[PDB]
Amino acid sequence: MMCWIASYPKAGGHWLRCMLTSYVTGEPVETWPGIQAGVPHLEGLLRDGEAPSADPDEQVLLATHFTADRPVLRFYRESTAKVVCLIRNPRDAMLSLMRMKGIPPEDVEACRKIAETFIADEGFSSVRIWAGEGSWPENIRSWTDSVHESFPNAAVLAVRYEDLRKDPEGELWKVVDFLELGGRDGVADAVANCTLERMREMEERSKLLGLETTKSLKFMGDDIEKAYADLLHGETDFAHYARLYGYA
Amino acid sequence: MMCWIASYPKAGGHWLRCMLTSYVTGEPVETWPGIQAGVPHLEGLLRDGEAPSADPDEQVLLATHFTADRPVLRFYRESTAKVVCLIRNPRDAMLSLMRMKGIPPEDVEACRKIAETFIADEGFSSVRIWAGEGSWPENIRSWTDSVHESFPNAAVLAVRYEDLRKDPEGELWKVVDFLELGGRDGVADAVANCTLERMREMEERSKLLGLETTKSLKFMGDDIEKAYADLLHGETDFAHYARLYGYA
Repeated sequence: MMCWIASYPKAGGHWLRCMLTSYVTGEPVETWPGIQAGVPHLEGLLRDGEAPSADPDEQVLLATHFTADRPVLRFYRESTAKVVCLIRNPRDAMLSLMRMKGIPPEDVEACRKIAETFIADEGFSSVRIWAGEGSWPENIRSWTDSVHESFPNAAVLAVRYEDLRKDPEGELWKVVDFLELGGRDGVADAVANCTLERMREMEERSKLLGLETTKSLKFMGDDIEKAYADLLHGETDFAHYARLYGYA
Repeated sequence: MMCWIASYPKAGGHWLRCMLTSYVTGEPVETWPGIQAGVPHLEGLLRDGEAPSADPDEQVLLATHFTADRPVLRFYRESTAKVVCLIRNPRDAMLSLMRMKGIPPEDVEACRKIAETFIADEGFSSVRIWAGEGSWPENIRSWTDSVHESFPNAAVLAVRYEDLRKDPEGELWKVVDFLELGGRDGVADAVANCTLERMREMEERSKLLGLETTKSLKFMGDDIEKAYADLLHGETDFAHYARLYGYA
């Protein structure tokens, strides 16, 4: 049966997928493309004209940022057994976009434009880097409370990026155990093989070989602090999920 | 039943798709996104998580640069009735990549790198802009002589970009008639609505509104002329198709 690592952009997809690959391998992940080989990102596969079997006989582990209800996922409607929904603080996601885009905390003008768009969209809708991901609460709802709407046979386990970072081997095991990949023995090594350090080192090594690759809001202006806080404590599905996963 | 405008990159996809949209509309195409709306490019749809119905009841016209055998197209195996295979001189395709990449005919160093890669790949395999398109003869074979391998019920009509450019209303009609979209009356207007001139004007107008958008080898070095001519007159499937569609 079919499994998904679902995650809204910048939630820590690459890291969790890398850990799950080294765990399954029992070996560190030598090159970046090892992530796409270990837990294929569906968007990646589609770009090449791949499209994994609907109704596989053995367990297949895939990843995506799509909401569960995108038409392309319908082929997996009945075969989807499990979902791991990786979630991260929306504040940090928004800062993460600023970093990956090379914007320093001194181009306030340009940062304000990102945070205002993110606040109005309740996510990344206007960022062209990604498609079909919806807003942040739309994404989570679709993979959690309304998952049966898209995948009637699915069980779901949420995991917060912040709990993964605080206790990597404990939370990884929850995931490994839920996905039924094996014993807790190999979990320690998987964590050690994929630290922030080992990750950057491996990404740089790959970029150089030619291979394919890739805080607070106060510094911004108090009126973006209030605009965020309004959204964070308001009555939308955004606020719902922020409270539910302890981000208020 | 399902139809395809298949075409290797730079073959004139946008232009033929634009003409087919204005023909079907009976009106000019006001904005660039009108092309994707009129004859959706499958890669485009997949990027958003769309995936058109397998086995539609009425005629659906889609476009792609994928070879016919990409796994993602299997969903349309049985429902595919027709293919229009748009083909262009491989020499011009290679020059076209140079233009769209903003390389002047005076950065010979950089041009040589493109032509040498294109010659060795027999197409665009190494250009990251596109994926799943295969080499030039692989692409054509898959949509023509071996089409039944991927789409057992399909009839195919080839059209050369060069014949479209020499006689636009005559060759467009061949396409319109083969796809059974209606009478020859509207063909004249479709051609006039989508000239190189009207096209650039519409693309610039769109870019400005904010909307989403996008000779010879002698000048290069005689040893690339000979490298191309060797390939063009050699014994590979490349040479086969170059002779067959009058590019030798």
